Amino acid sequence: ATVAPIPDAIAKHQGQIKIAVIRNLGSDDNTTQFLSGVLKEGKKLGFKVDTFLSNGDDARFQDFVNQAISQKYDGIILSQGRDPYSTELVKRIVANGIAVSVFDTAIQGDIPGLTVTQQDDASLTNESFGQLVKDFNGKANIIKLWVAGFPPMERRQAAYQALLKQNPGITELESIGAVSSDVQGDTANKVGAVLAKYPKGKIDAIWGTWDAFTQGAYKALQENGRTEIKLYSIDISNQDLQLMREANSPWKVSVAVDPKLIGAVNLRLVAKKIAGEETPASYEFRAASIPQALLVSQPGPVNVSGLSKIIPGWGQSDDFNSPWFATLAAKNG
Ligand SMILES: C[Se]C[C@H]1O[C@H](O)[C@H](O)[C@@H]1O
Repeated sequence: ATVAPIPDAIAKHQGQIKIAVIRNLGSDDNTTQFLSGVLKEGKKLGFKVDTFLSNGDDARFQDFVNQAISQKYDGIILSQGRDPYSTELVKRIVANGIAVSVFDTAIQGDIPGLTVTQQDDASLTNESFGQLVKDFNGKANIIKLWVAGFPPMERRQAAYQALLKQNPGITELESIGAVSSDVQGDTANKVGAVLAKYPKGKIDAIWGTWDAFTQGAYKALQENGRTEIKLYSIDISNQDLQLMREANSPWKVSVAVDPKLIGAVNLRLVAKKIAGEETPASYEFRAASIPQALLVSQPGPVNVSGLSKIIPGWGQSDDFNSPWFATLAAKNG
């Protein structure tokens, strides 16, 4: 019936609240969706959101963060910050009075005022790689698509190694993957050469730990006539949904969180911090397992936004949705 008042620290601010988002990747589909979610949520709240991508170059990541600190942004969001530098970088953000939330970032210890956010990487693995195990009855020659050194990657690899220990008839032939400006093409080329080393019958499945990798493997399977190999992925994007619907498509499952929600929630967290509202030390997003047959059953293409119509509760959460967000949205549009 009545309107929740805008918190004073937002109401009294000189000009727009300004947020910097620095993500340690290039323009892959996951990234593209994450940035879209931060931007949309910030726009809802009347915030200026400035976004920066390092292309995976940790030096450029650091320079971007350091410049945002010097510019005195009201808040900062980091994504995919690595060791060794991310902890001291975040400590410097906090020391400068800048509100901060991080996603998939390496943080040692407890930094007061920080929220650290992540997906349930063990569950992403158990559901995706575990489907592979179930489908092959514990016996398969696989390729893994994976890159070292990122927090989600190291947690997925630990969960994966536990499943290999449980199922000794799963043989990892090779692991492939790098971050570059063309992950799809690079992966596709690399998978093409692995396909040449292990002809038809010698590979059963591929586990892709990031859908940028799986997209490239998919292209390689199609172009090389190797669609007898089945694909199991983490992440989702509009492209992946189309690929699961193509003729002869080997893309069996994606286990995923909507990256737009991840972006939005990190914004919500920074908004609460600027407002002076309690926020937790940690927060974990929950994923859904998306089977190919679901998508094949639809009457035409489905985008990620559309998944809510066929996956109850997809991409939605009330977590950190303060009642004054509605007020701000009205005060802006
Ligand atoms: C090279 Se890090 C790529 C991963 O970051 C996020 O956790 C997404 O799930 C994507 O798989």
